[PDB]
Amino acid sequence: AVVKCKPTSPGRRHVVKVVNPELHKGKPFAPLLEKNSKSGGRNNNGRITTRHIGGGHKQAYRIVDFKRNKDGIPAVVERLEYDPNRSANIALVLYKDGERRYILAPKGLKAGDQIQSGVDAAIKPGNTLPMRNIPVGSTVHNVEMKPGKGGQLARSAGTYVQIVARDGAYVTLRLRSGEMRKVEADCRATLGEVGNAEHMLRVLGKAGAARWRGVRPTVRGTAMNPVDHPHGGGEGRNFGKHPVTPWGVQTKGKKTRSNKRTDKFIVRRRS
RNA sequence: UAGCUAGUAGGUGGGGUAACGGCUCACCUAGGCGACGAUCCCUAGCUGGUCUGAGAGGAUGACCAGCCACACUGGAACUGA
RNA sequence: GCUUGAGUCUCGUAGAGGGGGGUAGAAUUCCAGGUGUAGCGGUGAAAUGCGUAGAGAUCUGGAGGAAUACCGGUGGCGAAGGCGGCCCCCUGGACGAAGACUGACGCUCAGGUGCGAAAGCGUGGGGAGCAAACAGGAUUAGAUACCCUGGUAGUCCACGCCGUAAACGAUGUCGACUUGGAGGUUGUGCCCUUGAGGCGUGGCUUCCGGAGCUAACGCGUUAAGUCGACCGCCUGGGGAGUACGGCCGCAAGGUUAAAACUCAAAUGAAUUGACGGGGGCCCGCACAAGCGGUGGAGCAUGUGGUUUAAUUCGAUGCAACGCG
RNA sequence: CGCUUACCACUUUGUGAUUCAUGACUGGGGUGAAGUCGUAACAAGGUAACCGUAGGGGAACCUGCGGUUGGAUCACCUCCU
RNA sequence: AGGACCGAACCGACUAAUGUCGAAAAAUUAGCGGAUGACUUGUGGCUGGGGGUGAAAGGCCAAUCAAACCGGGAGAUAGCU
RNA sequence: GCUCGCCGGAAGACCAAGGGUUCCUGUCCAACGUUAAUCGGGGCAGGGUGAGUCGACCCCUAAGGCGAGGCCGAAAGGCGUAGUCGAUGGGAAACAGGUUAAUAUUCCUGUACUUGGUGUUACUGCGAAGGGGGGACGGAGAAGGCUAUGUUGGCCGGGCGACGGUUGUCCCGGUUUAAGCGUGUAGGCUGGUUUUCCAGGCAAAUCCGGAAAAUCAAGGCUGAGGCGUGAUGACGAGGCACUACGGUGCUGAAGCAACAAAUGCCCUGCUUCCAGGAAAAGCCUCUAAGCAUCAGGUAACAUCAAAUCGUACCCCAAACCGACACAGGUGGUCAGGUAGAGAAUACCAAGGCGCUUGAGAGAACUCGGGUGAAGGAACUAGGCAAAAUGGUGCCGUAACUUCGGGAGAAGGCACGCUGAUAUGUAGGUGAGGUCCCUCGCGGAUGGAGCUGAAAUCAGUCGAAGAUACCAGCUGGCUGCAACUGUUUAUUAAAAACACAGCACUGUGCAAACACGAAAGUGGACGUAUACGGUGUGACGCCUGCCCGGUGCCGGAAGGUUAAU
RNA sequence: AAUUCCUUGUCGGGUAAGUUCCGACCUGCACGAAUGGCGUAAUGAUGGCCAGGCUGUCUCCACCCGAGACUCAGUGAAAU
RNA sequence: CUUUAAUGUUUGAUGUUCUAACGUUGACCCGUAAUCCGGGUUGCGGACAGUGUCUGGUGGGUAGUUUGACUGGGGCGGUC
RNA sequence: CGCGGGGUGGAGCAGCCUGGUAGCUCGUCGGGCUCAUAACCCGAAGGUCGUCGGUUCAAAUCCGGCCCCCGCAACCA
RNA sequence: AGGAGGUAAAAAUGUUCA
Repeated sequence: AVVKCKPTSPGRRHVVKVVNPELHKGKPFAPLLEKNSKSGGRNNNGRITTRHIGGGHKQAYRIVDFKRNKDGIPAVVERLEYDPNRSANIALVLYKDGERRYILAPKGLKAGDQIQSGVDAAIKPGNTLPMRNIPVGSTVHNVEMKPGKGGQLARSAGTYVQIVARDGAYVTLRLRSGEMRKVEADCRATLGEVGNAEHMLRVLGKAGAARWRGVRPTVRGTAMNPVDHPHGGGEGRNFGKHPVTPWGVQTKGKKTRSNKRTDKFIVRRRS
C-alpha cells in the first residue's frame, strides 16, 4: 500500500512509505546468501571512478536464479522476501525435488502458486520458456540476450517487455525505453510484468534517507572553483558557458552512443 | 448570536428579612434552561391612550393621569411606620 | 373495532434500474513481412506536414484502448442526475391476477443524512481515437477566431473530494373530483382462435382539443381546471447573487447572505411594420443570350477643386454633373 | 473608641472579545457632454445563443466537455410502375 | 515512530574578556550548538603531486598548499639590491 | 605525628596503545628540578618481571596486500586465478586466600578444569581439498525475573564518655565467602516419532531438503539466578604478645533476616519498523576414491605433555603525543553514602593529594568577583557585557497553520517543618499457618513484618520555604534560507554548500561515464520504476516573449574540400 | 528591494526628535518568472527595528574581597 | 555543342548471401576441488567491429607562451 | 592565392539552363465597388540589366577580361 | 401515396441631437 506519514516532525512531513504486508517479516534463506562488500565507487587503482556513491547500510547478496533452466520440474512459491539489491521483490520458490531458489517476483504472484520452466509451460505469469513458443504480442520480462546468458532486459519493479513480432530467428521487442531491438528467438523469457509496481511512487523525504540508501551528496558545477569544474568560477552566480560534464563532454543534448557493432539489432532508437 | 449556568437546578440543617425564598452559608445529589428562541448584541421608559385607517392594522407613547426607575458618578448604611 | 387509506404474503410480467466478473465483432492507430510507385494528405483555393530514406494504396498476422453499427422507436427502466453488443452472478423498484391478513401502521417536513451530468482536483494506473493550452500553416485592416497539420492536461479505470448546471415538461409532494378522439407500450378477463381477431377492466406515456383557468401565449383527466394538507421561495432595476463573518473544501471556490449609493425604469406577452448571408411563387434589358458603346485619344460642354479684385447663386448617391 | 476579620466601590496590571470613528494607498462599482480600439449579444448576428465549468487572451470574448431551446431553414437536382 | 524536545558524558566552536617575547606556535574562563543520528570513536587498510579528496573554502594532503616534502638538474636566471 | 583544606563519573582504582628500567633498596648533591634540598622520575651500585587456564604466537577468515603459471605493458612494472598472509572479529580450559622493599587469575595452601599423545580392556565399521547443520550477527522500544551493591533491624564485640544530658526507641565497628559440581527453575524456541519413495545437494549418502501414510500427544533444546556442596576451611573486629620501635608471631565471637535495586546479567531474548542487518574454521554429522584377522572411532581407566615470547612501572599523565617536570590532547573497564530525575550538582567514604619559589605590604594601575543611594539604555556602531528569568504540580494560553504545531506562548496559585486522617494511607514485596497436587525451585489461600508516595485539614517559624549549588528572559513587526545537517583545522558558521522534490538530457548492456599507455576494474554481480551528467532546491500558485548569434539534434542535394 | 545612482525621494505610522525600521506610491539609473518569480507554518549560536522586564552599560563612579604590581631573600630571560 | 538510348568496358560505390579471417565480457568439457587464462566441440555475429599507418575536422580536456612604449603616479584618450 | 557562385526600379527579386518579353509586390497621384469611410480590385513615373571589348539578323541571358560584396580551405619575407 | 444519397468560399463600423 501507499503510506503517507504524519508530519509529527519536519523531515517526516513529505515521506511516503510503501508497505507490502505480504512480505516475509522473518529472516532470509541462509543457503543462498553470500557476502556483498561495498565499493564506494572505487576501482582497482583506488581512484573514485563514479562519484556520489558510498556509505549507507550494509546488505547481503541473495543469489537470484536469472537463468531459470529447470526444465520439466514444477515449482511452488513459498513466500516473498525483501531483496535490498533490487527495486523489486524476490520469491523463495521450492521445486518438487527439493531444490530452493530465488526468482524475480512477477506481478500476479501469491504465496502458494505453481510455476515451472521449459517449452512445456502454459502461458501463465511466472513460467519461463523460449520466445519461439511464446505468443506474439504477450507481455514478458527478464529477457535473455544470448541463448543461455541469464536474462538482461526488464528487471526493475513493474517493468516489462512486449514481444512485438517474429521473423524466423529474430524477435522484435518493444523495450521499456520505447526502443525496438531484435533478439534471437531461442532466448528464455519470463511471462508477466515484474511485481512491486509501486516502488516508483515512493519518496524519501529526508536528506539522510538517501545517505543510508547509499547515495552521497552531489555538488553542482557552479559551486566550485574553475580548477575543479568547467562551470566553476564567478563572483556570484555567473554561468555563460555551455553545459558540460566535469570532463568537458557536452551534456544536455549530445548523443554519445559509440557502438557500431550492435546497430544491426536496433530497429528504432529511443523516442 | 447555538449551546448557556457552577450558589448556578433541588433538597437538608442553621441563619436571616416585616414575610415566602439560594436571600445567604455548610453538606450531598448532577442536573436546570434551550429551536413554541435560551444566552449575546443593539434599541427603548410601560400602559390607559393618541395620529391615522372602513374594519383588520401601521405609527407612536409630547400634553393629563396611573405604574416603574433616577437624582453630578459609583458604593454602603442610618433614622424613621 | 371495521374498511373504501396504507402495508405484507403466494404465482407471474416487461425492462439501456444498479454493482462486479469474463467475452465477441467491425472500425481506428501503431508495428513486422511481402507486393509496388510518384505522389499522398488537405482545402473555398492553398500551405505546413507525410514521401524517392521508398509513404500512401493493398494483403496476411499481431498488439492495444474506447465506444458498442443495424434491431433503436416523442419505445423502456429509474427519485433525479442518468442508463443500452453478448453472457454469468448478486441485488432494487414498479405493475397485473385471484384471495387472505394487520387494522390508520398515513402524508409532509425547517434542522439533519445520502446520492447526485459534465467540467475540475488528489493518489496510482492506462493512453488508440479525440482534444483545451500550445507550436506551425492559411486568412485577415489585426486573427493571440472561424479553417487545416500535429498535440499536453483531460477524455477511460480504482479509491476519496467537489457539489456546481438552460440540474428545464423553466411547472414541489400527496390525495379527491372533472366531456372525448387519435397512437405507442405493458398485464388480465370473457367470447367462436371459428381468419393479420371482437368487447371491457388496470399501470405508463405521446399528440390534438371542450369546460374552466390564464395577461397572453397556451395548459387541459400525466393540468397552469375545481378543493383540501405539509414544505420551499419572491417583494421595483442596478449595486449583487457581490462585500464582511461563519461553515464546507487540498485548491479552484461553493453555500448562507447585506449596506451605502444610484435609477424610474427594469420584465413578460401579444399587435402593426421594417430587417435578415430565412424560405416559397412571380415580375422588369435584373441576369442570361447577342449587338452597339463608355473608360484610353482630340474636341464641345457641365461640375468639383485651384486660382482670382469677382471668377454670382442653386442643384451636389440612384433621384448633381448638355440640370435652372 | 481603638485594633482586627469578612464583604467592598474608585483604581492599577496581563491577556481576550466585540463594536464605533479615523487612516497613506488600493480592488471593484454607480453616475456623468456627441472620446478610443475592437464589434460581443439582437435575423441562422455572418462561428447559433446561452447555462456550468476548466484554460487562454488589450477589450468585448475565444476554446474543450456536457446540457437546454429562451435557434433558423428543410424548396430544388440523379434512380423506381 | 521521530535527521522529535530539554539536558551531562562525547563532538563542535557563536559571543566577550584574558592571553599576544602566552600555561599553550588558536588555549583558558563564563556562557553557547548537536547530543538515536547525514552521530561519534578505537584499531587496521585504500586513494598522491598537475595527482588525491573535497555536504565545494580554491579548504585539506604530517604546525608547509592557486599545486606537499626530500634529493638531483644547479653554482638555474636576476638589464635588480 | 596532630590539626587544616581540595578531588571524589576524579586529581580514585585497573588494562590496551605508546614509552623502555622511569619500578624497589642503600648511597651521593656539582650538573638536572625555574628557589633551598640530607628529597626525587637526577648521578653510582645492587635487586626485581616465575603462567597448560591472561595476552600474543597458534587454528580460521574480513577490508586489503602479495601473488606459481596467466594476461598486459618500451624496461621498470601493472592486473590478477590457484593459493598465501592479514584483527579491531570467530575458536578449548581457574577462582578464593596468603605473601614481598618491589612480582602474582603466574609463586605457596586449598579446590578444580580443557585439549592432545601413548598404552590396556570391552565393543563397533572407519575414512577427504566433497555435502548439510551450526557458528551467525540490524536499529529502536517495553515488560518481567535476578545480581552487583546499598539501607535498616536482629545478633556479636566494645563504650556509657575531659561543658548541660546519655543503661537507652543509645552510640561506633563487623556481620565477608569464588570457580567447579548437583538440581534444571523464572522465562524463551520448536509438534515429536516410525515407514516407504525421489529429476535436489559439481559423484555418492542412512545427514540435509521434498512428497505421501501411521501413532501419540508431548518430547527435545536453551537457560540468568536461587538453593545444597565447595566451607567443623579461609577471612574476620578486637585481644593476647615482643619491639631493630618498621611490624611479626599467636588466637579469635557474630557471620542471618528484610526491603530497595542497576546503564550488569537472562537477552547471541520478545514485540515492532525498516534503511533488511560480516566470512571462514573449531564442533556435530553423512559419505566418495578406497581401507577391514587391520587401521581408526565411541566409552572407561592409568600415565605423560601442554613449549616459546610479554609480565617490573607509567596509562585522563612531571614517564604517551605537545622541543619543557607544558593550564592542551589520549580508546576501554569498575564506579559507594545523603539530597536529587540523573553519570548534573552540593558535601563526604574508599583512596589520593595541597598543583616545586616563599616571606612582608595592602599605592596608582591591571586581571577575577561581591554590593549600591536616585535614575533606568540617557552608554554604544549595536542593550557588547553584566543583570535578570530559571523547578515540579495544577489552572490558563492568541495571530497564524502544512491542522503536527505555534506552546513551557504570555500570565497566575500552592511549595519548609510538626501532628492528625493513618502507634506511616494508597501502592509494592511478602514468611508462617492451611489445602491440594501429574510432587517441586509447584499452584492457590493466607496475611505478620519490612518499605513507602502523594493528597487534605489544623498548627507553627522566618523578611524570604523550587531558600544553597543547580536552573529558559519574554512579546510584536520583518529580510534571507525551508527545516536536521556541512564549511574556510589557525581572523569569515552565513544569506554559502547539502537537502528531499522537480526538469532536461544521456545510456539497450562488451551501456553511457571514469581510472588506466594496456589488460582489467568501478558503474553492478545493477539492467530504463536502472544508472550518469547538469540545473533548480520542501510545500502552495505558477513558470510568459524570442531560434537571429553559440552549442546541440536531424536531413544531405549542391559548392568548396585531406590523404590516396 | 541584500537591487533605487540622483536621495536622507514622497506620504502615513512609530519617538519630543528616526539617513535605520514598518505599510504604500511607481520617477524599475540598472527586478523578473528553474542562473527561477511570488508567497509560506515551523526552524535559525543569522541580518534590521520596537516594547516590557532588568541591571554600574551610562549619568558619576564609591567601597570591599582575592591574584599581580611594591619591598626583602634565591634563580634569572628577551625583543633592541 | 545540347540532350538522351542500347551495349561493352572502366571505377567508386550500395544490396544480398556465404564461411574459413577475425570477435565472442553465451553454453558445455578438460587442464583443476579454481568465476583469471589457454585449448577443444558448439551457437550467434561476420569480412563488419576493433587495432596499426597516413589524413581532414573538432578540441582551454591539457601544455608552452605572448599580451608595446612614452605618460608631469597609474588607468582612459592621444601619439610613434 | 585558385575553384565556385551572385550583381537589374527608391529597397526587396523572376526571367539566366531555352538567346527574341525588362516583369512581379509594397510604399506616393487618381479612379472604380458603398448610402459614405475602410478593405479590396487596377492602371500609372522609373532600372547605363556593374563597366567595358565583342562572336549574332537582334543582347540581361551564352562569351572575355577586370573593379566590388561572401563562402569555406590555402600564406614561414 | 410511404421512405432515402446529394446541394450555398468571402462582405466590418456606423461621429451625435431631432
